[PDB]
Amino acid sequence: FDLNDFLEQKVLVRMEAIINSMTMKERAKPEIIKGSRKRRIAAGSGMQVQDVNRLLKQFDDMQRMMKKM
RNA sequence: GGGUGUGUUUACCAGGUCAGGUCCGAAAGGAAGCAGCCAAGGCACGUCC
Repeated sequence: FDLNDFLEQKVLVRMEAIINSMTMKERAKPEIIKGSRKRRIAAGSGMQVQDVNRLLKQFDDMQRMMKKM
């Protein structure tokens, strides 16, 4: 379960714009998304890292449930 | 090394465009700009000087 899927599924159109600023590699291996990328992704989707760093948290809570059942 | 062809590769660090999103503006409208793509470069191979 990568970001690509997590995308399928107001505050929504912004949680998407934040993914639309990533690269295919990222949308697959979110881990590699450390500091510098996090940055690029914020400013690209017009956000604050807190936003990007936020979504990643969501993909995680989400990843977990998924990689559980 | 140069021209050119092909395959492969390349998050951002003043190339072009820029979905999406952001910015400024009461508005009309401006502004920067990620991903993509194009371009460019890297690695090879073919070919020409």
